[PDB]
Amino acid sequence: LRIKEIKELLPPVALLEKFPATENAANTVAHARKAIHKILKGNDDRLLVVIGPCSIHDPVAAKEYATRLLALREELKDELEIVMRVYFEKPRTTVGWKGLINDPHMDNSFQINDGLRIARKLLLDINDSGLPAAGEFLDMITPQYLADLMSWGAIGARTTESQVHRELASGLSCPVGFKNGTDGTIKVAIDAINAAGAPHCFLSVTKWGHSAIVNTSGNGDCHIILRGGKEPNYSAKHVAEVKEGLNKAGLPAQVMIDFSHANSSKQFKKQMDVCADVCQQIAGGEKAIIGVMVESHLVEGNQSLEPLAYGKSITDACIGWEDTDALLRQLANAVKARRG
Amino acid sequence: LRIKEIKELLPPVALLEKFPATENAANTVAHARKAIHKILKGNDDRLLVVIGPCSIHDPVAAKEYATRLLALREELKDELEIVMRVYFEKPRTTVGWKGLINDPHMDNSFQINDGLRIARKLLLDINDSGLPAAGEFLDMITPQYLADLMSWGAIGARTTESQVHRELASGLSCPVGFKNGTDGTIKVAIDAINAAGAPHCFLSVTKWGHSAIVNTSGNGDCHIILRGGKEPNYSAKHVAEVKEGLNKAGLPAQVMIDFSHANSSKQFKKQMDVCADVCQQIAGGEKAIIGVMVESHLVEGNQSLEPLAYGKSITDACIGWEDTDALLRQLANAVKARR
Amino acid sequence: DLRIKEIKELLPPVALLEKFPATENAANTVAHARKAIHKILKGNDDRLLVVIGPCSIHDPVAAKEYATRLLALREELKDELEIVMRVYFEKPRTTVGWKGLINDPHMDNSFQINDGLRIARKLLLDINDSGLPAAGEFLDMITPQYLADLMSWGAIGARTTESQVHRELASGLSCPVGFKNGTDGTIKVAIDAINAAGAPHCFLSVTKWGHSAIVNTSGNGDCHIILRGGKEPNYSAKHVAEVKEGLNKAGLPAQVMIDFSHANSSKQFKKQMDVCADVCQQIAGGEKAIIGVMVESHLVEGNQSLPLAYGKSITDACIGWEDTDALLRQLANAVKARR
Amino acid sequence: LRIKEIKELLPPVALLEKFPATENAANTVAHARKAIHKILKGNDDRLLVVIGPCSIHDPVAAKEYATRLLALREELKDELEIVMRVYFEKPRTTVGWKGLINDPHMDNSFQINDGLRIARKLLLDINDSGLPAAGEFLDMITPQYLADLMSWGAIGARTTESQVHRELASGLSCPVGFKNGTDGTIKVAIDAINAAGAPHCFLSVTKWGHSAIVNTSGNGDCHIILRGGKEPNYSAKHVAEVKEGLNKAGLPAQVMIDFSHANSSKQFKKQMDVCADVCQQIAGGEKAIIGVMVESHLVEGNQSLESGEPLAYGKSITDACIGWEDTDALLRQLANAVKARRG
Ligand SMILES: [Mn+2]
Ligand SMILES: [Mn+2]
Ligand SMILES: [Mn+2]
Ligand SMILES: [Mn+2]
Repeated sequence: LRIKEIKELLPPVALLEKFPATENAANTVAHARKAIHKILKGNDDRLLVVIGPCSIHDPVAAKEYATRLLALREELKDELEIVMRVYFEKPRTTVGWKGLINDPHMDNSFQINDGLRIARKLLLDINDSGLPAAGEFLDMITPQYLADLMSWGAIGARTTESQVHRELASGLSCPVGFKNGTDGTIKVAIDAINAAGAPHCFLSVTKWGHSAIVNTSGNGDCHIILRGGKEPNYSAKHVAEVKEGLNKAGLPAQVMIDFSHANSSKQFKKQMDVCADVCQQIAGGEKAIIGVMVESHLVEGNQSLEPLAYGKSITDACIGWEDTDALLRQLANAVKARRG
Repeated sequence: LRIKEIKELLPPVALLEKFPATENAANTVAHARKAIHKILKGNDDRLLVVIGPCSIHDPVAAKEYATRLLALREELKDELEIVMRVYFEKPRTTVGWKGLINDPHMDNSFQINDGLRIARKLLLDINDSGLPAAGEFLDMITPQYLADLMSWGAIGARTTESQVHRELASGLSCPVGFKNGTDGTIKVAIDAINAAGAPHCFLSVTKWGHSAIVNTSGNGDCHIILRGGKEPNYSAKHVAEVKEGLNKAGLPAQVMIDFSHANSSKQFKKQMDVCADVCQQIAGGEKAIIGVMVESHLVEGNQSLEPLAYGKSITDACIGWEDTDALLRQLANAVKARR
Repeated sequence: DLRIKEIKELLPPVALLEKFPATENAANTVAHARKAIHKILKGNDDRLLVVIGPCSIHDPVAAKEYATRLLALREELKDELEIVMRVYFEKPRTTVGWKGLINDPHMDNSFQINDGLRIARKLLLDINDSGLPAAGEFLDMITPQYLADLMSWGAIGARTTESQVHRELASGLSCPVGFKNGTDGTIKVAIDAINAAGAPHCFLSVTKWGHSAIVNTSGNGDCHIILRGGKEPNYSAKHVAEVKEGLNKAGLPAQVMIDFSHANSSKQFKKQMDVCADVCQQIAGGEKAIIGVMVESHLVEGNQSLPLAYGKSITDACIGWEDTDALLRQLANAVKARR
Repeated sequence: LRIKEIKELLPPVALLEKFPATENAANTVAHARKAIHKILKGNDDRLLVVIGPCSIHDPVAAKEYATRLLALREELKDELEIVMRVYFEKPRTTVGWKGLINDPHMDNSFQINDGLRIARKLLLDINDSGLPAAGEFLDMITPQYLADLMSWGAIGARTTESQVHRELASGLSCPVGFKNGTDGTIKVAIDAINAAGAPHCFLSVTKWGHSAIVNTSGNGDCHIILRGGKEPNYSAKHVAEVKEGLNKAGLPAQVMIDFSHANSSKQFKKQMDVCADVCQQIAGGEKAIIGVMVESHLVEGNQSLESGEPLAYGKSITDACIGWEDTDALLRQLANAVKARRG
């Protein structure tokens, strides 16, 4: 057999019981999800900004980052709907650290039970403070432990074509963004949007930790995320091609632009160059750009695991706080312009 | 909330107790795995052939096929290691019938518990008769119900890059084939193979239907499956590149070619052409092609979902049985030649 | 977990119900018998319920024969007797010792409980499928889910009649239940139990899926006392009179079942024939209160402490098959006379 | 089926995760269990005293009671090992309220999940303050939710002869007292102690709320509790018969004497008469009485839920209890008797 060991996993209700959502958290989640729906509908011209660390690996710095982001979110709330990237799971090209839930101690001890406790506790505190959270829904089982605290979800580029993740999205209570494929393929995401908007029936694990059959109603709050492929795809030239591609599919012509990953050619400072370009489209009148995604942290760049520096990514390189404050105002100014 | 209803699901242990493995089936799966391994390790010059319906949606028409294919398996056994495509789950481009397990009655009634019973019984019978089975591992929970009766599995083109599927593969007891991406990307498959060969720790459901933390050891019996992209990729040209690309990744230069889907340009008919070419390469001495995959049925073509025509696919179009017998012999001959 | 040495996996009830589902006949056997016993307890049938068989099942082979022999008599004496076979898989001990077939089927302290459950339900399904109803002591709180659907009548042991956990269980069983008087001979505990089991209860229990849950029961109106003796026998007309007045005072139907064995036969199997004579006279005399009896019989007579003599009890001593034939006929005549 | 409905039950881990033992709560339990073991082994001459309400029906009054009891626990600790009765499960003669866990709101809404949360939170608070807790282990599934916070347990008179309860005790991490039968029968408790001291294999539910097969090691920290029968059984005469009976069965010759229930002829103030008699036995040299049990509350007597009459605060809704004043005097008498025995 190829399975070496099987260990006990706390059931979702154990985490929900230990860390129940507070009234403030519940409100943060509810208002944030509606606000995003309004933007996706068209009843709102604000820009959805999902911004924060490539991955969370330290609750202390994540808490400090949340406090600074919250101030900006309130200050720029008339132009931006700021949601913090609180990613607990990371998809790897081959092998590597999978995130805080899978291995919180970052030493391959895989204390998943500690991971879930730490993750939910952090998620709860950020929402309770009034700051909404976004995360990638990669794993099929972890959602029951955290979904109630998520205001927006992302389906990775390596799983957007996966029926299992399209199924998951069809039952999620929050808006969902589907990234285009690693090679830059737009089709997989347009297809994913159609599929996740349709009712689904499949096997899942309940809040009680038991497998069951579930039926979903389909998720209408789904959109594409442009994150580049072999070449970047954030340009007006690409945004045009994608708007037409969505209409031809009978979907609203809307996109979220991730300034990182393939769009910045994996060099963190370039996210500022993508920002400038996108802000020109927005300020120019482009009303299809519904939101943006940015990899930001307290300190710029990154560091490897293979004692840590405070507030610096251990996964993808991020822009630092100074660039973050500036990028956010750039986006807000572009929004005030596109308005007129 | 976007969750309509939640219903009871029989735990794996319930399907295993009601439909246990017969001594035959148990040996039919074990021998086949050892054989497939033996081939991947280069201690066998035979060719793995994964052939059968795109999808199983009729145990009757399915049993007749298993019946006919089993003969050819014994007949062409010195050249070919024939394994039937017993696919219970299907990934759709957008939406559609997901397979026997998800909606066996094909009426969107989704009687999955009957689906699992029906599926494991059929799989058990085919295995009992001596014919190995293959399928695509799509779902993360269904594996516990059927895995003990699978001799080879495949990760779909749309899920080869998916970390949850590479995790699943690292813990499966049978050889696994990873299809190249829909656009034809080879790297996703090469990366999947390296990932699947390493140990993993993740969440999964046990035989008791309970989520748990699992540690796998990694699966070395993995390989790529060329299934085409924007353009077909079965020619000696693509094989040569993919052979070079594997070495770069420090992996054995071996491949499986699927004659259908993108390689046949979605024309079951064209599988015979692809067959010729592959036979030419094998006949020429190409020792890299360690296996092939063909989508066939009793009656060629395909139909869509009202009563249905018999033995005709309800998903991807397949070649009929006549072509199958000939195709299987074309391949067996090439093997003898290559030898 | 200081005093917990080990924890092992247990098959959920659905696993046993899936492997061994109840045949159409088995279900009919159970439904009719329960209905019949209900009719007798409601005083709308002058027949006598007769729970007879071994002290404990320890060999499916002998038990299947015993069952075949009894079925002949059940069909024969069917107009005066409602014969139900004692198929006891759990035995409560005074201190320690063998707890029965489910707990340790291999009778070698290997506690292969999962096997015990397979054997027990299979044997119980067989007996029922043939048309012979079954009776057993419900001792464990978790085993009922695996066998209850095949039980027509159940007993609560003298050592657990006063226990609230057993009274709750009884309140939700789908079959009639008999409560034995205390081991010291105390009647009140059984009277209190009938009243307790007749009311609705809410308590924790394990579902068919093997998960704990909150359960609400409706209450069981089909409960009655079983006179099994104490410091001395309590089967005489004098005791019967006293128990009937006791039941009336407690607002319960004045009826009883008399166990010819255990404390009433002073632990001497042969003495069961004497109790039979007495009870027969009572029934012949017009005693409508004696609604049933319980007898410990087997293929052969006696007891043997754990080769094993085939068809011989390994727990309490029983009367042989001949005395059994004589006993069942003696009872049927008495019933004929009463009527 | 006579099964009206089935509802979801939080698994033990959910309660354990929501209400984990604090360092002080875990220390209270480990120290109490060790202290009781020492008394049972005859390595300590103090008297174990399990005292408190017949049943817990109100967390507020339970905590006010625990504060007063803790003060005495600390003051008389040289003579007494005081443990509070925190009983969440009640076995009824026929039907009735089964305790806080089964029906916390005492109105037949049976909110068991809430009951479990309320019970464990109250137990954690009492243990964290340094006061150990005792309870009756009646139900087969509730133990997993609360056992880690129990320092001593009882098997009641109606279940001492039950195999499923003897099996449970054989696997419990705390010392366990077995009450004699309701009719006065001593043998069932002697057999129970012997049965519980042996390893067993049976079916139970895990902390994950799943049924499983379990193997226990046997529990050697078990003893008898004399609680009366048709006649009280606390007198020297009975204590001698029982010590001789345990000896004959090869068990330590020792007993806990419950001053209540049938030993007080169900007259709550008679517990004071039992106390006086037991104190004279202890002060006169009796060493085999290793513990006593007392039904005590803030206010004396009892009240009924079936009278519609509003509930008085700190007054039992099941068996009648002595009030606080008598409790303080009784505890001091016992400590004084122990001091006298030590001489
Ligand atoms: Mn990243
Ligand atoms: Mn296909
Ligand atoms: Mn017996
Ligand atoms: Mn009491």
